[PDB]
Amino acid sequence: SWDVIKHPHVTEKAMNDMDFQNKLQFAVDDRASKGEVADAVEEQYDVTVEQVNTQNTMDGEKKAVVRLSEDDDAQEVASRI
Amino acid sequence: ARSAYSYIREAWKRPKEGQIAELMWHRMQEWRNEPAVVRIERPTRLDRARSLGYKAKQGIIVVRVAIRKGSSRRTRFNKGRRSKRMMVNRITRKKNIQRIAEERANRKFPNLRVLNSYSVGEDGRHKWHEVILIDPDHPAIKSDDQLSWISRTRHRLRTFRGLTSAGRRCRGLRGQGKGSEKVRPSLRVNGAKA
Amino acid sequence: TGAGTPSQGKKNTTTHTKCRRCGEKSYHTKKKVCSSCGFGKSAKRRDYEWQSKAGE
Amino acid sequence: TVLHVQEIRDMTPAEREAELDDLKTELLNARAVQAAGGAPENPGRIKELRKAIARIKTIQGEEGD
Amino acid sequence: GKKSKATKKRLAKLDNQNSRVPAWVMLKTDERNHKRRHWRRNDTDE
Amino acid sequence: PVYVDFDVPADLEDDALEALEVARDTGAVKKGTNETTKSIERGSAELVFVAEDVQPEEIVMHIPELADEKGVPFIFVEQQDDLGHAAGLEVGSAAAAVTDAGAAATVLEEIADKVEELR
RNA sequence: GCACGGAGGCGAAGAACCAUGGAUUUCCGAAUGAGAAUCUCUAACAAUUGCUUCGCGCAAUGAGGAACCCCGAGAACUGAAACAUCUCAGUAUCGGGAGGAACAGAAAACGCAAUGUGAUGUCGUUAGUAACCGCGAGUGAACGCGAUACAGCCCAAACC
RNA sequence: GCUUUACUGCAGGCUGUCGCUGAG
Ligand SMILES: [Cl-]
Ligand SMILES: [Cl-]
Ligand SMILES: [K+]
Ligand SMILES: [Mg+2]
Ligand SMILES: [Mg+2]
Ligand SMILES: [Mg+2]
Ligand SMILES: [Mg+2]
Ligand SMILES: [Mg+2]
Ligand SMILES: [Mg+2]
Ligand SMILES: [Mg+2]
Ligand SMILES: [Mg+2]
Ligand SMILES: [Mg+2]
Ligand code: NA
Ligand code: NA
Ligand code: NA
Ligand code: NA
Ligand code: NA
Ligand code: NA
Ligand code: NA
Ligand code: NA
Ligand code: NA
Ligand code: NA
Ligand code: NA
Ligand code: NA
Repeated sequence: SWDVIKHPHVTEKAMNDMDFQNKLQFAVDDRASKGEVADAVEEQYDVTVEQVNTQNTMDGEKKAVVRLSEDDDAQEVASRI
Repeated sequence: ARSAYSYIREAWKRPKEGQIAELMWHRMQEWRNEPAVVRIERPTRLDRARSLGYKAKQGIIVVRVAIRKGSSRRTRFNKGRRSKRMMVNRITRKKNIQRIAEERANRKFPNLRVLNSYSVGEDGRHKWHEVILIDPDHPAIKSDDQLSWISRTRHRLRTFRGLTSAGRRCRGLRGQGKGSEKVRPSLRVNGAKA
Repeated sequence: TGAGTPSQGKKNTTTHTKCRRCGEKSYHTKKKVCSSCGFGKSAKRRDYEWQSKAGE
Repeated sequence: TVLHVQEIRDMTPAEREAELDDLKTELLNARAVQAAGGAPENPGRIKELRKAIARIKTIQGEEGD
Repeated sequence: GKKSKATKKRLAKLDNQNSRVPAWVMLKTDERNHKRRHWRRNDTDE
Repeated sequence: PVYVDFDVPADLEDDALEALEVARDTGAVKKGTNETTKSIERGSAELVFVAEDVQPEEIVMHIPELADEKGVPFIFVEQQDDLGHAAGLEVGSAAAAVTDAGAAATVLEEIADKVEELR
């Protein structure tokens, strides 16, 4: 069985979204829907996902921009990994 | 004493005489309205069927098949041909109508295998034959000491390889002596000369 | 109009594409039939004896 | 290595699942560290983590869970 | 043109096969990518 | 139909079948076209029954004329399964022959008369 | 692993490696819920059949394989110093299908005619003989014999 | 490749006959 989340997509742009918009970026399985990405993310980091934007990348994988609620802090959730 | 069966046989010796003549005139009317291959609950010529291997048993199927009468339905040549091969009208197929009927029936029942077949008459343009097929996978047949032989894997698609009744006769394998030089053991082994 | 170089300009139509069955860029997307393996036309795989010398 | 087959069979169906979800997490975190160009790696483990996971899944199958 | 999800996956792979043999592989083999494909000079499938 | 030259009234058929049932218990009966045929041929037949819903008709076509040139009497039944049941079978029967009635040789003999009269 | 780097790791809890058996085994693919250039849409033996508890409940078929094998369809260049029958050739190629081998097979045979042989393939020979043929060019067996291997049976019907 | 009252054949059309096909 395949897992939803593959690993954190950490790049300059990914940082700006994390520091400035409280969003975490992930490399997810391309069969995964925004909904499945939202859930998975919550259950793995114990946070509240507000929105999820996806993109099928020219690397062959899927990339999801997950925005957390003002209650959660991206910078911190990412700092523990 | 005469078996009841002997009477069905006797009747079919002259299908254009007596009662059977009237039955045929009746039946064909419905037949002509039927399809190419129709499964029938009982053999029209019981003596014949039984004589061929038919049994009122599970896994034994019978089917009437209609085939057009006449020579080959052939397309004329579209390129150069020497006179000898420019033929169209007189060319006839090397497979007899009864064999065609057996193949059409068998294709309708992919899981079944042909056991034998016999003629049931013809009108001006059709020819009808009833094909007896068998279910090689139904126990009852697998357990029958007289039909189980057809269950063997070596018998998959008998008709298509001419291992049938009419198949072997059409292949010129009837005679064991003079005349079967290019026939037995197979046509192809003999360079296709019979 | 020349049938050569000048007539090569209108060639922006896609026909043959990577086939789902055999992997060859021979699936005619207009006909939905593979010219290489027969996909779309035949369940059996496309093959002929003339693809090799008669005695081989 | 650090996790042998006997030890996996000595676990209860529930301990394997708990141990499983645990390894998956170590793995995910290894991949995150890797994704971040993190050098504190130890390649022999991210590899062992995969095998360990395979063994547990293999046993869960043999045992019937 | 409009590419589909599968087409995109394939273009992705082709781009990836388009990298060079890593430096370490040269040392490890004591000594070429024959599948190098330029977007202009070459043509991909489909 | 092609072998049927006269129609047997529902009531007559009932008496006949009834007779047949007492025939299997008190006397003797042959079930099956082959077995029936041999009675007519061997002359041991007193009354033969022939269904009218037989297909193929070939199976029974001969009964009539055969019976005629053997003096044996015969009656028609509409349902194939009724004759089979009446003969005591769980299956149907195209033809039956009461080989020596039983506690019915009377009613029987009279059914033969009614039919001969039914032309 | 090929593959001889860097870093790191595994192995006496006997690893590597080999044999057997088992686990896992994405999507397309006969491809089978429906559609689609390997993806997608809302429970599926699609389709055709057998049995049938008449419910896809129990089953079958489909496609592949180096050639070999069996059943159908069937050229032309060429040869004849032209060419039509003939020849190339039942070849090439095409359609359908089986197996580990196929096919054939226990005489309505043979016919060294006999007071004889005794299922069938195949090999050697019979023999370029008999036979065919613008009686041109060309084509071309069989019985028998010597071998190989050997094996002989089941229905329909009568009578039940 | 083409032509035609060149040679030889082959489709096709017309026509007789047999089968389907029976009653007076
Ligand atoms: Cl078959
Ligand atoms: Cl001899
Ligand atoms: K020629
Ligand atoms: Mg989008
Ligand atoms: Mg052979
Ligand atoms: Mg041109
Ligand atoms: Mg790049
Ligand atoms: Mg599908
Ligand atoms: Mg010449
Ligand atoms: Mg000459
Ligand atoms: Mg020849
Ligand atoms: Mg001879
Ligand atoms: Na990645
Ligand atoms: Na079949
Ligand atoms: Na011949
Ligand atoms: Na290009
Ligand atoms: Na595998
Ligand atoms: Na199936
Ligand atoms: Na069903
Ligand atoms: Na010449
Ligand atoms: Na010439
Ligand atoms: Na000649
Ligand atoms: Na001799
Ligand atoms: Na020319």
